[PDB]
Amino acid sequence: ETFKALKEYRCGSYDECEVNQSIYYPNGGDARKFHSNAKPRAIQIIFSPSVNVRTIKM
Amino acid sequence: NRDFAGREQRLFNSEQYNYNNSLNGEVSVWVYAYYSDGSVLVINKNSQYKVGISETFKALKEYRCGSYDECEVNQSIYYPNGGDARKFHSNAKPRAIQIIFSPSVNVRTIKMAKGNAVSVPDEYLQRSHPWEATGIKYRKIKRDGEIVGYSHYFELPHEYNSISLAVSGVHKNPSSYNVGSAHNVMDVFQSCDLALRFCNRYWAELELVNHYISPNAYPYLDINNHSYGVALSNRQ
Amino acid sequence: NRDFAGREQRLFNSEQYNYNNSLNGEVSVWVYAYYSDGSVLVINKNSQYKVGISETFKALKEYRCGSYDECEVNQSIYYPNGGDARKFHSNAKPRAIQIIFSPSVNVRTIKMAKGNAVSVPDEYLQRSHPWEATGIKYRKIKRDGEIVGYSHYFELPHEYNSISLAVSGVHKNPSSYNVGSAHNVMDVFQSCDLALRFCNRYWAELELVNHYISPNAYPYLDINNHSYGVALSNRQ
Amino acid sequence: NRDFAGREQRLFNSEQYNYNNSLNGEVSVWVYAYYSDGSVLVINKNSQYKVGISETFKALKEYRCGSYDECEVNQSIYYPNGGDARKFHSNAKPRAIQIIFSPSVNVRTIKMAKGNAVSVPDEYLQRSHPWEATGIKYRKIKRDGEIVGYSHYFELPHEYNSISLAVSGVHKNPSSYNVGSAHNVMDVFQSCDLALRFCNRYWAELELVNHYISPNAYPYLDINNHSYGVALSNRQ
Repeated sequence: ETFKALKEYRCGSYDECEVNQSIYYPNGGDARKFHSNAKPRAIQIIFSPSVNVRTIKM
Repeated sequence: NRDFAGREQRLFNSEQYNYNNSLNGEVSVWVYAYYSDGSVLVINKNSQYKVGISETFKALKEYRCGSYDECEVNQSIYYPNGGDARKFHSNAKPRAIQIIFSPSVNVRTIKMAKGNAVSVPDEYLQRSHPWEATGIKYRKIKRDGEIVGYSHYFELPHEYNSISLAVSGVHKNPSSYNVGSAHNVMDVFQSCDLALRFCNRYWAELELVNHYISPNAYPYLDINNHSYGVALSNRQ
Repeated sequence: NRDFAGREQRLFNSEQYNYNNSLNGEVSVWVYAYYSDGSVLVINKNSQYKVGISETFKALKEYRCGSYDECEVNQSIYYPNGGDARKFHSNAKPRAIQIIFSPSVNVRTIKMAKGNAVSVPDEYLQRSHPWEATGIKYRKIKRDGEIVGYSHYFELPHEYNSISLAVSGVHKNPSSYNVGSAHNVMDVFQSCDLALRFCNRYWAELELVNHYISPNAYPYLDINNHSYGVALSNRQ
Repeated sequence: NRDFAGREQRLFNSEQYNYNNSLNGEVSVWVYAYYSDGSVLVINKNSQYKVGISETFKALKEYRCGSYDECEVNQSIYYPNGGDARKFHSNAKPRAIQIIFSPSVNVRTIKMAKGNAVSVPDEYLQRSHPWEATGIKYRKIKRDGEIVGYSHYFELPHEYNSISLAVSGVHKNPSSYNVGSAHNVMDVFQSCDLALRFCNRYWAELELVNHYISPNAYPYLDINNHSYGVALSNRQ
């Protein structure tokens, strides 16, 4: 997944487009906020027990 | 001793320091509320004799000038499962509070009523003292060796940290003249009407420092523990 | 007399009753405004020493979180035929008011200024006493033989019942220590800053009872004349 | 020969050049689509062993973050007079494409399937070879005598230039170790999952150069035929 694809989207934007521009390059965007709450705070990766753990790559 | 420009600059600054600390001067309080989006709400009150601020749970939540779901969030914060909200944690809730007093406060007079979300200081009204005297927790904001303000900082990092908040302080008065004695009590009543209030939301702490704290020679302590303000006593 | 769990439960409850009634405790007021849609607005204030609430005509009208015509309604209520409204009776006007005080109030201190829609207590300022002492009209809200609160209920069933409203009460004080004497008057001034306020609109009286009154051990008297609250003095 | 800062800087840069070109390093492709409003869409993919990009006709059209007529435009591009569109030429269609590969590609492995708007490489499926080997058309993007990338630029200036597009290249491998031999084929399958993709639309080529190409040390060839990138082999 891309940076943009991991951000929160609530089914049913302009400012968050600019947030992305300002995250790709410092001061690259014209955003109305310091920290976007749509950014993930954490990630958990889970594999099934059928994986071989020594093959996992990230 | 013939550098009169020098002597007068030092006196001009010292007079400012001392006037603020006189019974004729201001006492000021600020409440900063910090939101997860990095914005900061500031409420300020400036008055003679005594000063304070009191806000509801709802009034401390983030509002971006220029709702239905956040109404329901409030219902669900007043009573568990009382609302029909489409979210677990509202990002409009403050994550932290800083209370700052001017150096003209007497720290031993500071009082705070940090209530729950239905504005009860301590679980139930029947067992609530209406305030706590929190002065011992205030840190000195210092610049150049001078106390420029007093700060109390607290996080609300837990889901259950849903608060109403009032704070109050009395202007210092090392004299034995009681400003609330019969001779002047009507002046203190008038001071309640004369107090000026200010509130505004800054997009970032940088903007708060640059455009609110610094231009007005106010004291501040930032998230990095850095002190801001201007030292005036016996200083050029 | 060796059932210490029993003795301690009774003391815990009695201490709550007595603390609230001490000069260290809260005095509280609530104003309920009832609308024709069956919703209820509540305004609460909790403070030491004394407490009150003051609202404009406009502030008491129903507002459903999440206007042009209702602005004009106000113009037409301030002066007959002063507005260009598209309706005879606004359903946002309250149909009734109930004022409730905590049992820590002294009923003889209660004062009410029920003004007209331009906030004049009695027709013209020049002939207005600024309040009426209405304590004699307050009914005791009782549970289990204990006074848990005091209620004054009045309907506004007529088209001409368009009001502004303020109410005030003083915490009981059977001692001869005047809490507003010079020794403590600055504490009463601070109490004005420290008072916590709450306001919210409930969809129905059921929801008000279930989610506002009951969880907080507040007193209430419903439209059916049924009393709610919790008796604590010498009780398990 | 005792300027070790000098020797180490040259080695640091050379190691970067050589690592990228190793079987352990990245191979990267970019597709730039140029619109008549001067904006540029970039799609990038970075992977080990091999890399490519495949997009539909619809996916290459301009989209400005923050439709009905453009849906109909698509219908009228899939089949003549198939749509009910309110315009002759959609300005959302790209006017030109540039494909850039990293210098770690082997140019003789590059393949492109430039289809029609219904995603057929050559008029009808039945007579289509699924790709063309276009490496001979790629120009060397050079800085300071070093190949920093490879570019294929083509205009779509005609009304009938309505395309779907895929491009693919293999990381250079001058060894006789086949990275797709049985010993490592599962690693190449994993590389398909591990490839990272990026896409964004820049308002102007200036902004693309300033904020996308330059900060990331990527290669680029602008509309004026000027080369960008960073030469690293044996260089300080």
